[PDB]
Amino acid sequence: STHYLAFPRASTITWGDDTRYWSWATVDFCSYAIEEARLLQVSWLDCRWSMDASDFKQDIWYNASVEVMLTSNASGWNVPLHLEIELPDGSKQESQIVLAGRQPNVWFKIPIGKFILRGTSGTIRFGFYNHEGNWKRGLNIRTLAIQA
Amino acid sequence: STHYLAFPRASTITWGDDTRYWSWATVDFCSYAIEEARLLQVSWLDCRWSMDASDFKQDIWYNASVEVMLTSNASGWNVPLHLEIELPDGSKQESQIVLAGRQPNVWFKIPIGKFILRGTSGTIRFGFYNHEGNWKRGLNIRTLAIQA
Ligand SMILES: [Pt+2]
Ligand SMILES: [Pt+2]
Repeated sequence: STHYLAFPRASTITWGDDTRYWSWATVDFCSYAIEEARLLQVSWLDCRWSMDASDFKQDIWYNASVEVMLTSNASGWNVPLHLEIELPDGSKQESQIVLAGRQPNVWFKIPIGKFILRGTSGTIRFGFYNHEGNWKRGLNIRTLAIQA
Repeated sequence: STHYLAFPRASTITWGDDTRYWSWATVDFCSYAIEEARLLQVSWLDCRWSMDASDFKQDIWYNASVEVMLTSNASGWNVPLHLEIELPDGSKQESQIVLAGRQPNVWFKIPIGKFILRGTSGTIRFGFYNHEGNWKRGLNIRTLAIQA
């Protein structure tokens, strides 16, 4: 079961307001108007949603997922995409995925890890990033999904 | 633009775990598995989502909306449905709507008010309720939508 969807406008995306690096396109999602974040090109890819432990139930396993598409111009996905959940104590769930082997122009969902809240509140960060000196191009971001 | 969708499983719904008063049905929403909350009957209708000011951007006008359906067995909607946003300082946005005049078996969206965050964090409550000694029956709840 899906408890929340968070759209990229709610994310902190480095360069997201820079038109030479990122685009925004309005589109319909099951009657709701959302904006997809479309990466043209960056060296510094960093996309981080912020929600609060208090937004969730305690002692329940949550999984997080981000739905993306590679464009026809997709490139530089040979480097590891770092996946992260940061809990309010600073502890993290850390992962890695290589996108170079994926087919373009189809939505797929990347899992970014599982968490549980024991002992209640504080920021919880949901992100992916790659900071290497190579160009990442042509990733479109639909939504963060949080399940339990 | 829609920043978040919150599904009723994330809400605090009085009697929601009581099978004599409420039902849960799994259904598809633009590829995501959600559970609709279906009210059979209560006298005490109370449905309240909790998110944190920190989940939003400051100095930006947000509107909140809840998508519902009246069933074929819909009843007791002649009383005012109280709509509420409670900010972290305790201040509220308060509204009222009468559902008795609405057609059943079609999704519609109820606006529950607008807010802006000036001076940052704390619980923000999104709810509707009616506590009168009358039976409310046959309301299905899809999702809270938060826009800016
Ligand atoms: Pt992200
Ligand atoms: Pt509600």
